[PDB]
Amino acid sequence: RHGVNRQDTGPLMKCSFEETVDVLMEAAAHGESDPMKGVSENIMLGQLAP
Amino acid sequence: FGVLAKIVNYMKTRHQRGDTHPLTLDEILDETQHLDIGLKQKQWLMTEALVNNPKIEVIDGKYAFKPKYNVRDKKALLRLLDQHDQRGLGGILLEDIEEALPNSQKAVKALGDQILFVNRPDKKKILFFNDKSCQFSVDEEFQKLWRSVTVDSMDEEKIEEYLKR
Amino acid sequence: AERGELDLTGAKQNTGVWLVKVPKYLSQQWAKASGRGEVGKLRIAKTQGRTEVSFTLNEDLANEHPFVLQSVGGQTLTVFTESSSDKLSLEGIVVQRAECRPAASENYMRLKRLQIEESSKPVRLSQQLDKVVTTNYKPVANHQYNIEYERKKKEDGKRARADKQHVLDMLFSAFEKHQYYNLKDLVDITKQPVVYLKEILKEIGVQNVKGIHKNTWELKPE
DNA sequence: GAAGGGCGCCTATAAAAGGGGGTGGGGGCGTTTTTTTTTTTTTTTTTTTTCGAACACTCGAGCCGAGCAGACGTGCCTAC
Repeated sequence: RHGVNRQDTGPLMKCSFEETVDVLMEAAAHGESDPMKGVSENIMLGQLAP
Repeated sequence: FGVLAKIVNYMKTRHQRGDTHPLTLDEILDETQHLDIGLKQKQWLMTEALVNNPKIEVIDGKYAFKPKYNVRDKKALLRLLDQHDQRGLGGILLEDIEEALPNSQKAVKALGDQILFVNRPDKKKILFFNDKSCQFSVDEEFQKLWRSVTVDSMDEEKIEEYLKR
Repeated sequence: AERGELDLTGAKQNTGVWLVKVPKYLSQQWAKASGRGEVGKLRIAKTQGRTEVSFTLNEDLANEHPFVLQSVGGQTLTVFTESSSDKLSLEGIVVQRAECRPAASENYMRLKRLQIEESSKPVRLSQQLDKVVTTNYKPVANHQYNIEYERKKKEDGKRARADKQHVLDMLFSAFEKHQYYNLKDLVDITKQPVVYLKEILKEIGVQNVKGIHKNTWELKPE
């Protein structure tokens, strides 16, 4: 849990794994941008996964 | 003490009646119906209630005027008001009525001259006070006024900035 | 306080006494004698390397208890007395402890079991009920409530108010006892409507409150 | 005393008028304290496999810098 979150991947991926609210609060607070490049973000969003 | 309060109350009524003429203790005992209060209490009266009394007025070798000592002029505080720093004095309506004459008769004339009534000693209670310059703009006034409470809502040194630009 | 003095005569005489364990049932049989004289006799039999001590009951009171001696080398025991006259004395010293062993064995037990019946037997649940309804034997006018109305039925619900000046006298009298009073004490003291008394306290006094609405009134002593 | 009988008050309705009283309705003070020393108990304390670190915090400790003081060195005044 505490290692996967150090990865420079988009915030929405990290929410999909155990951290839920907390990673989103920090993502909102820093104002990071999620490039929808990975498998999970695309499936959650509903558009055809890469 | 209770007996002494009846002396105070009698004296209070007499002041209220308009007179402050002094009387002997014996007469006061009589008029208060406390003649048979005994030598001891009388002596207590003489050597405390009448002499250790912080606001007793001795005049004509007799004791007068107990209820009041703070005010004697029995008139509007023109001197108190004239000052620009020590101005003032919200006072109790019952104090003004007790001091000399009932307020209401002078007040009906005074109500558009020198007196102002605010509800403050409870909403039933009334305080007396006074005024000076006009209102600024004829208008419904209460409607415009209620749309003018400014904006005590921030970014206001910036709303004057914005307003100046 | 001489009452707190402990007499040492006994101790200084080196008076010795015996300490014996005997069953409550043996002492209950002894209680029938009621101190009229004796409860029986004690016998001591000594042989080549043995001592046999026993007590035997009076033939009369009955109309062998062997003794077992215990060690007292590891403790000191003394007897001190407490008089009804509020005086304390060490009457003497315990030199020996012992226990009284019952001669009868297994049938004694029946007596014991009978004794067990005597100590242990208030009925526990036990007989149930076959009956049911009794309750609410109709008061139609509740019995306490009737009594309270009866108390009311002796000149109540009317107050002086009306005698103003005499009521003022009560106020003046009361105020002579203390500088301030609770409204509730004045209501008990003058037996009049509260609102009227308030108009009087407005007339000749002020009020002074503290804590949780705890109010006391005073005729402004000076 | 136990029991049955006879006498008398009880509730409803009415309807009014003065005054005491009650159940409110609402607001207040948020107490402090009197103690009863309390239902706020130990859930399960654990039955444990317990962390699983990460992060913050604690408290102490040691190197390093400035100032101070004496020893070493220099600067200043007096006598032949």
